[PDB]
Amino acid sequence: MTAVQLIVGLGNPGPEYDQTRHNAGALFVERLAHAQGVSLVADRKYFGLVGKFSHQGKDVRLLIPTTYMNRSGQSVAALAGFFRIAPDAILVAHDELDMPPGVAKLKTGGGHGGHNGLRDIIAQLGNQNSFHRLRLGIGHPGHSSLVSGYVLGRAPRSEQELLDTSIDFALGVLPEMLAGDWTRAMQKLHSQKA
Repeated sequence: MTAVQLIVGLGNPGPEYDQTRHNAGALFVERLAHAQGVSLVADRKYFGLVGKFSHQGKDVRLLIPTTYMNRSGQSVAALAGFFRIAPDAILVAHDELDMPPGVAKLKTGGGHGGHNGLRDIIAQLGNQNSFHRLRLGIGHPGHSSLVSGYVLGRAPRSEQELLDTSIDFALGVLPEMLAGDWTRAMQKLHSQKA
């Protein structure tokens, strides 16, 4: 029932982080911007890269924060407060240790389950966990202690391909996601296979 007004793709800025797994979110937004013909603008006001396109009579904004991951919430609150977008019109794309490459999933609400990007978003938005998430499988290294090194690495090529496939699947439910039909987007998405 609620149109999406903001899609955020999480990542770390900089060449040292480019192409790393923890930037899956931002890869998705970046593909989405390219497919939509949207330009993404270095906007210091929103501590990120911002673009917009028009969908069903409303501006949808795309955000890639350029704070570090752990401070993403600053970027998302600045944009969303400037524009008065409530959490429920926000979709955040992020890497997901709990699914393998090749798998994208959607979720509404819930915790951050250890993602410091989302945690920050959660704290910054006056503590609201009610935004939506596009979870992009990046696999898990199989030990809590290897997590930090893992999300910060570049996946081998098979895993990168399969992340890219999950991104193409995700983009196939763009119409359902922009409209806010999470159930249908879930039905279609969660029925694809990489």
